[PDB]
Amino acid sequence: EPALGYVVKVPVSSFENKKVDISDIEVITNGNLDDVPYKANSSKYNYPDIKTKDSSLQYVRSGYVIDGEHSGSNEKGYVYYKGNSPAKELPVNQLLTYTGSWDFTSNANLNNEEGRPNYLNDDYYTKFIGKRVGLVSGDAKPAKHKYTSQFEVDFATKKMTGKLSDKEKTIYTVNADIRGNRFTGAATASDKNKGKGESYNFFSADSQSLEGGFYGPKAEEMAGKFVANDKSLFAVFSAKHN
Repeated sequence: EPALGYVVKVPVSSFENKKVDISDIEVITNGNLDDVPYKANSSKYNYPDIKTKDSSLQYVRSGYVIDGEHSGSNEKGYVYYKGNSPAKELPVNQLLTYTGSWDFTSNANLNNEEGRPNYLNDDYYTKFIGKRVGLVSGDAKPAKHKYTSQFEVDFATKKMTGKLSDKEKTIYTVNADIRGNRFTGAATASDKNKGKGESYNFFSADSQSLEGGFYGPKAEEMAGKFVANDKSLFAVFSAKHN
């Protein structure tokens, strides 16, 4: 089918259901990169936070549509990617490095026992982090968190490796098998320890559902997503060579 992209709603928890996992990954129909998914819902938000559009990309977009000032049981927002012009030619002789970003939303786990932090002024804009609603890459303060993605694509072997990092720290390593202009593969959490409180680690679960495509006539760009095996995270990404 080649979906133009995907998007998920950020999980919202409650006393009745303290744990709410990732679910219902909607497929996007609409390739217009100036169109953000669920833009209409964001009118009501206290602080409409829609990840800004990177001027250097021409065929793909990944980001988030969220309330930057959420509270209580409000809807929080959505995470998505899209792309168009699935690649028809793929560079042959060359080994290409794609560089870009990634974004995510965690699951919601209101359970005090899980150990997620309520209050980290330096780190996030939101309180009760990942508890009342999933944590979104958008809630992080730029001074302490920057989510950058870098992939190595060898079209000869049809292999992809790469890293999803947070500033200087590696968070996931990725491996994919290229198959035409799509790809599939796995993301491996670099830190498997879940920890607690300030050091709590939202990124501890592997994923066998890494899946993306190449975009632009000559695969000048790439974008995809993946879902934690335990349904505790949903990540998207986008990049461009060289």
